[PDB]
Parts: sequence; C-alpha cells; structure tokens
Amino acid sequence: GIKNIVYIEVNDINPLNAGSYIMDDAPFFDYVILFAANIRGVGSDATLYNNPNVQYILDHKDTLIKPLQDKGIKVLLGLLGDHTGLGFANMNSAQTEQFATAVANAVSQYGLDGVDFADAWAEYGRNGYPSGSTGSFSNLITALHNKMPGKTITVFNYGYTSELTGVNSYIDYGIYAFFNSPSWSTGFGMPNSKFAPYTINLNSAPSAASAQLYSGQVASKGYGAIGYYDLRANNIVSVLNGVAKGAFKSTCTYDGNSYPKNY
Repeated sequence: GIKNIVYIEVNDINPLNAGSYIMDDAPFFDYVILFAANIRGVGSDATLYNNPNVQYILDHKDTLIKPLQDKGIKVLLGLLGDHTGLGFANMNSAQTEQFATAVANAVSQYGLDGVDFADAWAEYGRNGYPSGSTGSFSNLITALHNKMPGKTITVFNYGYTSELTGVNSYIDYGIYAFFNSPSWSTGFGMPNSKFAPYTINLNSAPSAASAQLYSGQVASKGYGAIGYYDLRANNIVSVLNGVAKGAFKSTCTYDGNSYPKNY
C-alpha cells in the first residue's frame, strides 16, 4: 500500500488543490503537508511561528483543511527552520520540551493529523545559538511522540536527520530530499516500507515516462511511499498518471478544480 506524500508551499498554493487528483475512487495523495510553520529562536525560547499564510489556513481549517480530511487525506503541519540560528538539532533540553509542547498544541488545536520535519534554513549558530548539533533532534521526536502518540510524524531526509536512527520507530515515513531521481537507500536506518526513495518536484516536473519508470521501481523494490514537492495549481496529471500506471497499475485523473490562494 504505497502512500503518496505531497508538500504544498502554502505561501503560494492553496492546499485544496491536492484534493483534485483521483485514482480508484480515492484521492491520489494520502498525506498533504502544509509547508511550513517555523521554529524560531526568540532569546532563550524555542518558538513555533505560523506566518500569515499558515495561520490563515489553520484559522480556516473548516474550509481549507477539513475538506481534504473529509476525503480521507491526512493533513500534516510542516516544520522548517527560519534563519534565527536555532533549529531542530541545536536545542537544549528546555528548548526541546518547549518546541514539542508548541507543536503538539498546534496539532490538537487545529485538528491536524501530524507533522513533518524539514531540517533546513535554520542557519545553525547565528545569534549565539550553538553552531553544531546538540543531539536535540532525537529527543524532540521522542518528546513529540509522547505528547501525541497516535499522530503521524514524517521526516524530510535533510539536515541532521542522520541522528534519528535510535528514534525511528516513532517516525512513520522518511522522504528523500532530492528531486526527480531516486536514491535506492534510506535515511536514519528506516526500512524500505517506511521510506520514499523517489521524490518528484511537481513544479519543475520530470517527464511522465521518467515518473512511470521510477515509480514502478519504487513498487518492485518494496518501498512504502513516493514523495512529491511543490504541487502547484496547474494540471500536472500527466506526471501523476505516470506514477499511477508505474506504481499502482492504475490511472489518475484531474477534476479541473484549480483552487486560488485569495488569502
């Protein structure tokens, strides 16, 4: 049961567009990631910051999130560094529990299905924060798991993720971080059934022939997911139908609904 996991840049793209692709009377995509809320060091606090676009979607969850979940799509909050020098991987123990508390609170408050960690753009070490890893990234996954054990946690395989092997039982999926070409390996010791070794950039899209070939390999090699980054509001069905044929022996169709970002 390969899962299709798509990241949506909510600064540009209305997440409802993920619901416009259909394969076998179900949404093509199984997980939608609202990319992204940020971790921000503010003095000695580790903070969760939702920019106006993220916060608008969360404030309008009944119209911008719930319709996806009503279709059976799991909707996750993306988490990304934001240039303050503090990131997932250089926190002390107090900051780790602060950030875990903030994230779990966001998931419960907005009725989300989980979170995705993308350890990018933290600019580790700026503003007096540690320049290297403190080992906090593994403790953060454990803290968050303990606060919300039935919710999904995915990890984009970028940054300090190599440290996560000891905690990987708490991680549902890992996603390969480079686009349009598979790497037949996994990060942080994940089994193949919990990894996407192939991640399609839906903005700078590959050919449908490359998507069908590589997705068929994802399936025949027993991997459990395929990643998709930057679904836009155009009709990208030729690529997704390539995957449907390759990985799912099926087809994917587009319903024509291009949802605007008018907020």
